[PDB]
Amino acid sequence: IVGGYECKPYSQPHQVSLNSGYHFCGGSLVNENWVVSAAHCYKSRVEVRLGEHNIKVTEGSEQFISSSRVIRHPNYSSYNIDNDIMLIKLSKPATLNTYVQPVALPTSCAPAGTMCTVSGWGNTMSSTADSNKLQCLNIPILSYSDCNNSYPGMITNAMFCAGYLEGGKDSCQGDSGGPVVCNGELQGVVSWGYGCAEPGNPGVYAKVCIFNDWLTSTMASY
Amino acid sequence: RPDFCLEPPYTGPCKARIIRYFYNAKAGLCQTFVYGGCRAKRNNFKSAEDCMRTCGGA
Ligand SMILES: [Ca+2]
Repeated sequence: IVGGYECKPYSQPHQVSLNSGYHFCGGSLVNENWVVSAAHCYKSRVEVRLGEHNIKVTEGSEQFISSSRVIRHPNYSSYNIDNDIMLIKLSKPATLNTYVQPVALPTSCAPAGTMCTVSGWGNTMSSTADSNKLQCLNIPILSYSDCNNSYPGMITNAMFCAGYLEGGKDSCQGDSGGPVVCNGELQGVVSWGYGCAEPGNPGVYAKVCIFNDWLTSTMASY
Repeated sequence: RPDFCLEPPYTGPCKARIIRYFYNAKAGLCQTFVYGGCRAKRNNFKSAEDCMRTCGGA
């Protein structure tokens, strides 16, 4: 997270860390048994770490649960970075508590202008901001017009831009799969962008609300 | 040594943090770099051995 601020410990209870030897992606706990992330963060088996704040220090609050299933959206396309969403089934259900609590799926799609929060342990592009400590950042959803103008022809229905055309604040490498929460609802999943915090190149996020059907049907299929 | 061993490592647009290896011709060493997770180029290997067997020399 570039240009953000350290989150108040445990203020983003749904925030998870995908580990496979080290932190490689983020994710969102949508319920005691499922986590939503990006399809490009796929791995046949991953360990999900919940209740984290500083990923490099044991805090007592954490839960390391292995995945039992990792399902990528069926229509995901790596070259287009299209339909960049996936679900991970926890081998043992998460214990919800003061540190581990799920995030609500979107009832409706959020409008351009909507202020949201994105968080993660990705690159901060700063020697002062410690990426091991969860970073938070408030970003507004941009209009499809500005989004498509920034990346001509690259924006599909499964995507939306959020950030600042002026640059300076954005999600970066290590933040993928992470949450974009607008008013208590999970609106997007950190996906891609050209560089990080570059003027004219805002971050692109997967559009969760256009996936409600697959999300729910899949979490019901065993 | 295939010519793709001389190209700079490419992180790509995705935002994951996946550690990969690439051949650094200036130092003549296979080193690590952060790959974003999509649109990988050829000077991008899963292990130092692959990198070495492929770009290590001629
Ligand atoms: Ca910790």
